[PDB]
Amino acid sequence: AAKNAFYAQSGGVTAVINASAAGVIEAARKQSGKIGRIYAGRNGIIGALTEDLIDTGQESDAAISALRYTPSGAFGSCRYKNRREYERLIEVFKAHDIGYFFYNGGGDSADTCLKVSQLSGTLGYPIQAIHVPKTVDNDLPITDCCPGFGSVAKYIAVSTLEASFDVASMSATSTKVFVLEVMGRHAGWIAAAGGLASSPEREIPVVILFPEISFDKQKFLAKVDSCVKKFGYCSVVVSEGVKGDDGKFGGVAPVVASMVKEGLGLKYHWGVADYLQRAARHIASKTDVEQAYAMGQAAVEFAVQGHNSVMPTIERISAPYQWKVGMAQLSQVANVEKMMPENFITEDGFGITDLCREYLAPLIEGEDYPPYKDGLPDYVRLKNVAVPKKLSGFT
Amino acid sequence: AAKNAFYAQSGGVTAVINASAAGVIEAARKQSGKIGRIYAGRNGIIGALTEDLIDTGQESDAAISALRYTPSGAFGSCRYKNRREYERLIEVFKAHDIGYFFYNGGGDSADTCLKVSQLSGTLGYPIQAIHVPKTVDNDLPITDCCPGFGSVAKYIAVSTLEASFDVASMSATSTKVFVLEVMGRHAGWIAAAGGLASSPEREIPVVILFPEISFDKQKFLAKVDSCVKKFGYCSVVVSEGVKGDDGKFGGVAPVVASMVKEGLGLKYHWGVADYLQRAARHIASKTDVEQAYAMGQAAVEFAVQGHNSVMPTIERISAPYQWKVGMAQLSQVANVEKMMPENFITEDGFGITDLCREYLAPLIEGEDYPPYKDGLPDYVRLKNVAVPKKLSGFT
Ligand SMILES: [Br-]
Repeated sequence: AAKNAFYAQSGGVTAVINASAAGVIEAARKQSGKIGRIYAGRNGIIGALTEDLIDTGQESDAAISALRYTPSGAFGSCRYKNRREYERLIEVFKAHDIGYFFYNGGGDSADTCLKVSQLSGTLGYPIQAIHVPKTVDNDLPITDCCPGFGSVAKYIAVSTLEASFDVASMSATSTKVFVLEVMGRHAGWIAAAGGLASSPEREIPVVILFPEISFDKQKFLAKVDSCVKKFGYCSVVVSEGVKGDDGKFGGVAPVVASMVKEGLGLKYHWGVADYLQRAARHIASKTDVEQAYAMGQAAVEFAVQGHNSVMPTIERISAPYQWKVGMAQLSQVANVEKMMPENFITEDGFGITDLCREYLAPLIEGEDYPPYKDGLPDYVRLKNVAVPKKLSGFT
Repeated sequence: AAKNAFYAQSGGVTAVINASAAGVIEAARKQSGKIGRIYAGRNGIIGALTEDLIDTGQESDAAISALRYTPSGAFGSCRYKNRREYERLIEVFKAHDIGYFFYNGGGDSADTCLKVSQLSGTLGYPIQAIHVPKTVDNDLPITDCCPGFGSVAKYIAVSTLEASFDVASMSATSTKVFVLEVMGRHAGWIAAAGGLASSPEREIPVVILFPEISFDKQKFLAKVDSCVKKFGYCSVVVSEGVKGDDGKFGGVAPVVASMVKEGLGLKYHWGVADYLQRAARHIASKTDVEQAYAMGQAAVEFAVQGHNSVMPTIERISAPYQWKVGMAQLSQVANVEKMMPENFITEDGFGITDLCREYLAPLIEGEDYPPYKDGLPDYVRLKNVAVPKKLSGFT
């Protein structure tokens, strides 16, 4: 048998990870003959371990399609990254005749698929494990970009643009500096998106604090001051993972704001987007949405073609911007991240270069708005009907 | 001939105040014979004092029309509240034959507008003063609602909803509480918007901390705990003006978050919208945008009708929802705040009642998206041609 499929989400969720789920599920449903029942892990991989499976077959076609415009993880997710655990996974998949494992997550998920695939054969129950890319941090290697990043980038760009229009109108006699804290503990891709608020036809002062750059309060204040002098105001985009001469600097926005007041005496305003930036399906990138769905669909097609231990990718064929689906071996993804290029950050280290803009800009192109009802996005909530347990409990 | 008009934006800006500006300008242009030239003060009333006027007559029709989908104050705003200042305004208005004064702002602006009349009348200078309503706080009396609020409410409801979908999917083994800090120092209308994220078809735990309700940590933690037990997670919307016993409570989000980890040991996440909530034209309320424009158009119609010391209002005539333009006396608006009614808040003081929902829901109805270019809203920046000075300086 081994014709059933298992899909699970891992790590932090995004605004379009459900689009990837729809790609996987709709592609799998069109199969049948190859793929039997489609199960999902409640709350992720942990659902697999505790045998809390969801029968996605009980969701209507309309409900699955609605996943394409619904934020976060419709089946739940977790940050659970063990011989006993791996063996338990195989036992559960075996009990439910699962021969396919579609794991939708970041870098760590890639390694899991690799281990699941290799241990399954060793235990006499081979499973095709396919990694479906996801990460708002945009740190996966090989692929041109990661599903979820384009939408966060669009949100950050739009938000930075709007906050800049606001502070600008008030800068004459009131607030002159706005500080926005964004995600990106180690990578600066998110922060970089803030630079998109500025254009050649409409230049806007956007001082970016990247995690990759060592924070220099002196250079920073100097930059802000020069901006306030030239434009009358200044917007600051700061990553949560910025570190100074030491390490780390609880918000990072309140702290940066105080430095500006303390060293320049300028009135300020600050905000922390936190979860809003990664769940902003109301202003998602159409390009990102299409790519997220594509990756899910391709995972299934690759599995049916007989591939194993691979990850579909986004290949930038041309810059108009054109992309196609590619395929990477997980041995090339396991570990090794996509660090932000040094030539993507300006000489002063507070902005993005034209090279960076050329890369980022196409990723936020287009708007894909969810339908509305009574003033709000009509987001879907799946029935997520539980699957009867077959094994004894797991701790 | 005292036929020119003066328009100025005052106080904190909103996402649709430019919609009101457009209503005034396009309405004023169809006049002529009654109104000569339409000048705007650069940076509000300050512009009138330093004789830094803008001739909107030199703005293209396309740009004025674009104001309808552009956030913040396109002419710049300010927070400016002796006989010398009045004598200066009169000199400036006289020098430019200004007989109409349109002041677009909130409660404080209403008072300024009142003083520009009651005093200019006894001073013998024919000038009609008309207040154009604006305030994201929704605290102006008489009018059913204020231009700017509907859009902030839509933004808060959408954000709370998206943040709730996010926390819910991670709640199993991770973050269980999300705290969002919103605006509103004395009125809880903003915070109330958070309650629209939930409904009968899809109940969502949203504990709202209003400025009108005295904070009781014990009652709060109890409410949260009960939510986490029933749903598995909880969302908290807290106004920046919430006060406990000694009135108070680096912002309120981190503070409230701490109380949850302390008294309940629940993993949390928090954000602070700040400017984002009042410049979010990318997700403004269509109803709000139409009312904002209607108020600007009505102000001009009133001026041409010979009215003085008045403010156009929105009158709810039915609920489906139907409204019309009304006329209120500034003397009844000046220094009066429309706080949240006691019956709009639930018994435990942590939610909104059905009466509140009946009032709020219609205000966030409809989506009015601005046009986009290169992934971002194509917001307009007016040319704002200066008017050559005719008088001596003023400090
Ligand atoms: Br009158």
